[PDB]
Amino acid sequence: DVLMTQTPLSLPVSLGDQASISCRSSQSIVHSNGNTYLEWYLQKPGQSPKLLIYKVSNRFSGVPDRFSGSGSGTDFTLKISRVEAEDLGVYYCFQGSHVPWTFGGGTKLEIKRADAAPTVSIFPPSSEQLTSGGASVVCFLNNFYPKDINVKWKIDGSERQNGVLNSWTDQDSKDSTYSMSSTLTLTKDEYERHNSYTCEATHKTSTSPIVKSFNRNE
Amino acid sequence: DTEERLVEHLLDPSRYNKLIRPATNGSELVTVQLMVSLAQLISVHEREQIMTTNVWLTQEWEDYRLTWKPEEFDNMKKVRLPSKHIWLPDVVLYNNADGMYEVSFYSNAVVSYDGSIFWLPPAIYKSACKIEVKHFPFDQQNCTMKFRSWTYDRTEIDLVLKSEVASLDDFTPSGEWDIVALPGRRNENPDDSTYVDITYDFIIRRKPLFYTINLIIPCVLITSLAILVFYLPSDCGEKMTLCISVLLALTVFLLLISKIVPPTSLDVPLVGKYLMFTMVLVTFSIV
Amino acid sequence: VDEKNQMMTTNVWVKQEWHDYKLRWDPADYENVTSIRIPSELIWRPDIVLYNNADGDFAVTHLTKAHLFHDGRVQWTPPAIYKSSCSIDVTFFPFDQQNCTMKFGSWTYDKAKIDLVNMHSRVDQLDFWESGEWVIVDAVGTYNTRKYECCAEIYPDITYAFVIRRLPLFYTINLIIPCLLISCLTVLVFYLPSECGEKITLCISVLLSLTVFLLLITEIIPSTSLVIPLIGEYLLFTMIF
Amino acid sequence: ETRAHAEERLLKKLFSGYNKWSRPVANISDVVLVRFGLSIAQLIDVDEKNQMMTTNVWVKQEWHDYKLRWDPADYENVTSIRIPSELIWRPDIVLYNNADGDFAVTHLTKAHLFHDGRVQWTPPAIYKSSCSIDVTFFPFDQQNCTMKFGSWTYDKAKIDLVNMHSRVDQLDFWESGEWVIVDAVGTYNTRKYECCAEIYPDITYAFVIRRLPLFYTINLIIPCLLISCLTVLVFYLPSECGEKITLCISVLLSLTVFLLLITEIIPSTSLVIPLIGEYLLFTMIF
Amino acid sequence: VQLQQSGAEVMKPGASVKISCKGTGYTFSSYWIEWVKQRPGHGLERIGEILPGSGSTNYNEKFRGKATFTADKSSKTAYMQLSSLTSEDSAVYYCARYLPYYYAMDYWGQGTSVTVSSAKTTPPSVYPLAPGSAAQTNSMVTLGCLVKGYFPEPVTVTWNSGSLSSGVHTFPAVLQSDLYTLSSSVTVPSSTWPSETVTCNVAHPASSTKVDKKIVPR
Ligand SMILES: *[C@@H]1O[C@H](CO)[C@@H](O[C@@H]2O[C@H](CO)[C@@H](O[C@@H]3O[C@H](CO)[C@@H](O)[C@H](O)[C@@H]3O)[C@H](O)[C@H]2NC(C)=O)[C@H](O)[C@H]1NC(C)=O
Ligand SMILES: *[C@@H]1O[C@H](CO)[C@@H](O)[C@H](O)[C@H]1NC(C)=O
Ligand SMILES: *[C@@H]1O[C@H](CO)[C@@H](O)[C@H](O)[C@H]1NC(C)=O
Ligand SMILES: CN1CCC[C@H]1c1cccnc1
Ligand SMILES: CN1CCC[C@H]1c1cccnc1
Ligand code: NA
Repeated sequence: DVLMTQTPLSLPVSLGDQASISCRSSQSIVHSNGNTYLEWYLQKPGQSPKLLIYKVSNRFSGVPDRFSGSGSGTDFTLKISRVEAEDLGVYYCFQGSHVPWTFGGGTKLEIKRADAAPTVSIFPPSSEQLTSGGASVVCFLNNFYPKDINVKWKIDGSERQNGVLNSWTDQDSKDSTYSMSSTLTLTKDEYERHNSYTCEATHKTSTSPIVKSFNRNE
Repeated sequence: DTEERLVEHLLDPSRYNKLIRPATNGSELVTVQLMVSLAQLISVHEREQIMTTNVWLTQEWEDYRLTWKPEEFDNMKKVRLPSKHIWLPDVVLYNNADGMYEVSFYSNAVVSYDGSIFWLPPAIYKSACKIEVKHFPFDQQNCTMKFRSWTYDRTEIDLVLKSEVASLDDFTPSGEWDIVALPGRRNENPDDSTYVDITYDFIIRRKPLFYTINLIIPCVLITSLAILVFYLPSDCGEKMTLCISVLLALTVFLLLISKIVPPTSLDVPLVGKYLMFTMVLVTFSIV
Repeated sequence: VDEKNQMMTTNVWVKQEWHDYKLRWDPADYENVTSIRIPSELIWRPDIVLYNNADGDFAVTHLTKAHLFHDGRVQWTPPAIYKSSCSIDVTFFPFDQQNCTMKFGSWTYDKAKIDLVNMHSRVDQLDFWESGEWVIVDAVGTYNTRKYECCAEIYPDITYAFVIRRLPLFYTINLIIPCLLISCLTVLVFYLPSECGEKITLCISVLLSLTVFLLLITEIIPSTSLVIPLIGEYLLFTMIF
Repeated sequence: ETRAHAEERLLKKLFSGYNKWSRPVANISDVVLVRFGLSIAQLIDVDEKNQMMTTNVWVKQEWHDYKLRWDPADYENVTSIRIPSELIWRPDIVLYNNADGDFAVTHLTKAHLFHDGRVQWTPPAIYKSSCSIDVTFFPFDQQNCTMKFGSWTYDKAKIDLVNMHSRVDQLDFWESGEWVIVDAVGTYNTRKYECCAEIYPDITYAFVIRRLPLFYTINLIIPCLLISCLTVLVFYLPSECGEKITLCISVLLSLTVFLLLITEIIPSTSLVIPLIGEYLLFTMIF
Repeated sequence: VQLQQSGAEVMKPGASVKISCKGTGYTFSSYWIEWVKQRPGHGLERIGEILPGSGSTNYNEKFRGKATFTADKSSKTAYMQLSSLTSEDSAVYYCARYLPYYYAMDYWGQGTSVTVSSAKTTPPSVYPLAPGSAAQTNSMVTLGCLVKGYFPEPVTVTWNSGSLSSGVHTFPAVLQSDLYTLSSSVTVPSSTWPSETVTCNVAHPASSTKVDKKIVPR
């Protein structure tokens, strides 16, 4: 199978900028006829893939002219002239030389702007969960950029890694920021034996880790 | 009963003619929609560059002098007619060998009251296509077949494809050969401004295991005996028989593989090239 | 039955029986005549075509004469030479059974106009000629209906399945027994002592003889890469060893 | 008022009392002209063993008469109409070099008529001519094949052939892969046979072609040229091993097999001997 | 042209699943149909293609013996028998039309989500997220509405009829032990929360569960 390598993995570029993405093959994928059959695919989050370029020296009927693609016998490059809000998504390669056919690795592409200050807030368990007998501490991290950030949990000064659930969403459109939630799930019997629970966030835009702690017995 | 009177009303030699084609409003072109249907690729005589196929070609065209009032005739919709009597736009291969050009059966045609005609005779075609025999047998064959009216140019008729791909609803697995895709395209020479034609391309793949087992295993098997003769000690006095026998077997396989490949001097088969190389090696061995 | 081309060349009498209201008369008015013989070119003739042709005739082309009875009945019996294409299953070569089909049907008419009703459940063999190579196990007729992309109506057809067998004596006396016999020399070389100094000659002779038999059997079997013939497997196995 | 009605009326008018077998000429003394040409669809085969060239040829024949004329302004501006050639006269152009093949074209396609009386006809055909195959420089060979077209029962006093193009057209050529056409030349000639006192015209088409040597030079001559380098090798082998006669017999039988093999492919002609055959017989003698 | 697929499917591990592909508006039995596998994490991999005219099939060397296609000519439908299923193949499956060496891949399906986990049915949950007890009152405050133990996807956790839509955060689903746990957050000014009645609502169509719970301060 002719493996495919896409570079880079993620290339954040601002609106109006030119972006170039390289797509290399493990072997030569030129057919004996003299035409290299490769496809470019565009997928948007929550939709099926779309088409922009087939038979790289050619262009699809329905795609604007801002897209361009070319390359040598093996090295291939997809180029965009001006990035719009619609071109957000992930790109893909598809070769058409040897059987079986194969895809690429997936090239992530979003927009880029200035940094942001992370807004951290910790939530202790509620009364209804204490009625059930659970303990879930949720630590929200919203409106930050870039994704370079780490969340650390401390219990009475002790680092905790069991029961940590880390999720994060994609780049929002109206503000161009990131979000990340960290949930720590414990039993009610363990909540009554410890004193200090701490959510710490380490981000590039902060020289000191943002500390958010709360005490049970106050 | 009424069918007979309908036929006698339509097929009047004094009223209807066959040799002239229909056209109105200053010699307007008559669109002829044709599409092909592959029954089964029955053989590929690769030595003679001939591909034998069973084809159902469907043809539709509008014709105005054949209409009739459907209300009077018991509200009939469609009528069958012979092909030898109503006009028909000739469509036949060009790259056809064997001399055979036209279809074989000359079927009956369906005629509606509007005037449209829908006619499909089945036939057997022997097309001629070049054999790009390099990666024998792991190869692909690109066979071309062209349709066009040998009698009319782009001044009275105009061919238009119905669908982009040939249909395979009545296909059976051909056995040895396996198809990949059946694209079709209408060519148009702007320099001639009269030349029109429809070209279907068949990209065919060979299932390799038969030839593999029959030829590749014996060939590499016996040619593994190349570097083998020298580990034999010279004192016994048996190198000559073994080496001459290997050379003879390689010559035999060379002649065979040259007999099976079509004599296309445009390129040399890869297997034959490797076998010639190892033949030179084994004669250097004998000397 | 050419298996390398997968083509069955057969000679068949076709019997077609029907009747219409137009060709009737009264026998009591014409000196008691019942049947007359006339060339089929002048009367109506339903088109019966076979779909499994390969380099042959679609329609019966001899146009013999036909019988008319007084009541409007019509009988037609043309001979024909057909060339069908059936998937030859060569695994138990030569002890083989062949299952070959022929599909007849009307062409420009649906079931709502023409209906095919097989007179006999089996194929008649009263005037059959014994080939000497092939004996007929059975010849089954089946009525079916299908539907093509052209049209809305359904179309009738009759499928005949010939299941036949090959008389093995010729091949089992000329092809398999010589190679099975020379296969009794692949192990014999080891028992031969080295000082005589002719062992390599025996090995070469056996190997080239097996190669010749394989190159000869690759002709009579088809070029069907769905399965491998058993004898080819045996020969290649012995060649490897 | 439709075009079909006008064309039907015209075809009814100009076929009222027309005879086919009447040689259409203004006067008996006057002659007709037949502009002639060919086109090659594909070079089907050159069987040098049987000395037969099978070709696929479009035949272009151009002439004119006086009886099949009309006026374009009387039939809604019609100028060209197409009709089956079987219903009109047709100068029988046959080839004299046939060998078990069709003398004339058998498809009998339709032909074009113009209002002035001009007529054009272009039937396809499959011809089987006979070539004086000269195999000396095998395989590096040039073949000179001839075809000879002409009328059959018409003398030059009535029909006079005139070549349209001095060369054979190749616009619809199909690359066979075994033979390339070096050139094709036409020549007008006149003969005088023994039947008759009149002279008969004819058109001789000569094809000079070459054989692509790449194939046979890698499957027939390289193995024999290789094994011929052993007849001198047996002498250097010492006698005490005891296999020199084995090598000699192997060489001789292999050369005999290659010689017998090549006598299948080259024609059984006694005019000249193939060079490769001479070399192989020489090597067998030695 | 138009493509159709099957609905959502769930099954216990080890069993078999057959999904359908419907095609209309073109010559269904004329060219290839290939399917694309997309794991919810990353990547695009194929499973194989078939020619609904013949039985000509091929498979990628990684998924041999894992899937077996089947096509029907009378009914324009392509099926796929699935082998012994493991919890590593729970992803989304696609379908698309294709034709090699020429114009190809101009339409897609709509997507088929298949999920495999040892579960039968679990109703979605209510557990509010109250702020901390020891916290500095700022100008704004973030909210929290936590949902635990529900199956299967999807669920709709919104605020009061969209009254508070600016600044919401809906995360992807992440397992804890065997079920799904999500939460929603939004930033509201602190000058309005002690006054305005706000209640998060949870909608689960697969279980017909419409439950809301008012969040009150401590
Ligand atoms: C099988 O052989 C046929 C005929 O040779 C191949 O068709 C040829 O394909 C090439 C490449 O696609 C065509 O060239 C293209 O022409 C268009 C129109 O001028 C141009 O816009 C493109 O940039 C490109 O040059 C060529 O026209 C075409 N030959 C024709 C239609 O007569 C076909 O590609 C072969 N199949 C395979 C798998 O190679
Ligand atoms: C031969 O093939 C036909 C058609 O499929 C089948 O119905 C019949 O069973 C076969 N005959 C035998 C003996 O299997
Ligand atoms: C071929 O033969 C013709 C007829 O004799 C002759 O005129 C012509 O010169 C020959 N061609 C060549 C290249 O000699
Ligand atoms: C029913 N026939 C079988 C295959 C073609 C089809 C057909 C349809 C209309 C007119 N003639 C033939
Ligand atoms: C003049 N023709 C050319 C060769 C034969 C000759 C001929 C003789 C008698 C009748 N027709 C033709
Ligand atoms: Na010998």
